[PDB]
Amino acid sequence: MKKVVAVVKLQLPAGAATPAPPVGPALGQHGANIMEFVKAFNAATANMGDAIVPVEITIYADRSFTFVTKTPPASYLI
Amino acid sequence: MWVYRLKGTLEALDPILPGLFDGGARGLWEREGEVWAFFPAPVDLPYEGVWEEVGDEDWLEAWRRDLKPALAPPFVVLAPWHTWEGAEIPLVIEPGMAFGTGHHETTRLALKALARHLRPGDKVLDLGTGSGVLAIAAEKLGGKALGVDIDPMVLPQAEANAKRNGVRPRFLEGSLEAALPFGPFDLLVANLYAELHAALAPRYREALVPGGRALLTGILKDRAPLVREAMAGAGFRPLEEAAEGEWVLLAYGR
Ligand SMILES: Nc1ncnc2c1ncn2[C@@H]1O[C@H](CSCC[C@H](N)C(=O)O)[C@@H](O)[C@H]1O
Ligand SMILES: [Cl-]
Repeated sequence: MKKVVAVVKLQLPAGAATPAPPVGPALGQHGANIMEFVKAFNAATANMGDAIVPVEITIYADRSFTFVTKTPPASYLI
Repeated sequence: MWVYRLKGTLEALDPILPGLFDGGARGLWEREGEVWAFFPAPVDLPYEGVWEEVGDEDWLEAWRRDLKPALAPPFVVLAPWHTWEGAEIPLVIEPGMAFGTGHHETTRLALKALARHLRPGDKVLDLGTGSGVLAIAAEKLGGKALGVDIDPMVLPQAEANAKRNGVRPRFLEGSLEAALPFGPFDLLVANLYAELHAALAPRYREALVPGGRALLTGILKDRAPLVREAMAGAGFRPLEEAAEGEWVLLAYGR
């Protein structure tokens, strides 16, 4: 059972995830692999230029995680 | 680094967020009742938030420090950076984006149950393989494993984990149906929820040779009766039950 322990909501500049805050403390709090997220997020958003990327990180009870990125916020593109 | 703390949610503070980014914000984090906006330095802002200096902590070294080997005798589940000096069989699993890091009761119950029942040379089905940890353990015990998962995103992760461990289980996308042409099996291990086991029980019978074993976990203690009922209806004989915290593993003979 993929039991969820947290849903972390961030907004990061595309390709600009780092192990510093916010990602460091946010994922670190729940024991999730910070660098795996950084690498995966940056790869997934690599062709998005300077867009602001909302991302939701779902962290499971065994420290594994998945994430989903959303469409740039209304304000931005508005 | 500095943080600018604002009352509200990201959705609620949406209209002012581009102004935080224009001012040099490196990222936003929604916390309980607040948004935390991180900056290299503070700036004159019109929004009535609160500035705090937060230093520069090594979050990566902290993460590695607090993640410890997960013991599940006869196995120990290790991250790639861990050392181990005991007689335990090591399983190296990258904590990543697939369930099965070894840091859950259910994964551990299943590893112990594999040790009790897996005869050298036997064919093993790991149904819902996730990180590949159970299939990899099966190989370490001399079993010939097939790991299957409905989630295609986990399978490259399971492959990478097998390579870290110098073993060669087969991995496939799909569920029980997809596995059937590769069996029947001598042993089935399945870390799944109670209602899915109950639905699959007749098919579990089909997947196993007489004298085979089914090792079912992922079952909350209070949902165990449903699985006992299902496996009885499908002709299995009960072997042991094991528990850790609120979780149970139920073993059956085919
Ligand atoms: N019907 C189904 N058939 C095959 N896999 C399934 C499934 N329903 C869920 N899954 C997979 O089952 C896995 C359960 S998590 C368990 C992972 C690992 N075997 C461990 O013991 O820790 C998930 O990766 C999920 O994608
Ligand atoms: Cl912080």
